[PDB]
Amino acid sequence: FEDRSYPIDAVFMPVQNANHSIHSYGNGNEKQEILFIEIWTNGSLTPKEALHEA
Amino acid sequence: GIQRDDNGRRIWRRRTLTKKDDMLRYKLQRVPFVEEQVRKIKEVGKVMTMDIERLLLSEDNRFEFVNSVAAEATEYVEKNRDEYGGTKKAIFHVLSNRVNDLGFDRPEAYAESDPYKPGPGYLKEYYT
Repeated sequence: FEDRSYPIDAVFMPVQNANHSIHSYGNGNEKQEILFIEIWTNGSLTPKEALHEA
Repeated sequence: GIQRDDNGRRIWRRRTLTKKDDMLRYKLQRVPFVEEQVRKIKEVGKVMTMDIERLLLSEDNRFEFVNSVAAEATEYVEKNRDEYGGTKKAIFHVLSNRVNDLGFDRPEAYAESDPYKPGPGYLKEYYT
């Protein structure tokens, strides 16, 4: 509250957006599904680095 | 308007906008989060819907367009019977060729597959 300093309402979101999707496959009784993950970052982190950190 | 600067080079006035257009700054901006949307559009085949609408912008009668496309597809099938019916469809090939004839690059007959199929025998189960 001191020294008349103006705050900055920072939003700590290095990952701008993220999504996941599922693809399913199967031939009879045996099934299998695949996970896809999309990562958008603001350059302070690569999507691979974001994946590992998460 | 002719003027040479004593060395054989001709100096001329470049044409410039020299004015303010507010529509330039506000319109040349790109949305950053449409990768999945574009990929899904390509996967489901809406680019072909856009192509079909584009082809009809130059047709006075749409029934004539349909008849001509059907005739061209019939010629395609008669000339090379074995190449169509599976992954390549004659009508899709005709549409892609008519789009390509305008100078717009398209995959042949809009034929695409899934690179993530886990080997032979596995069929994708659609999630309704």
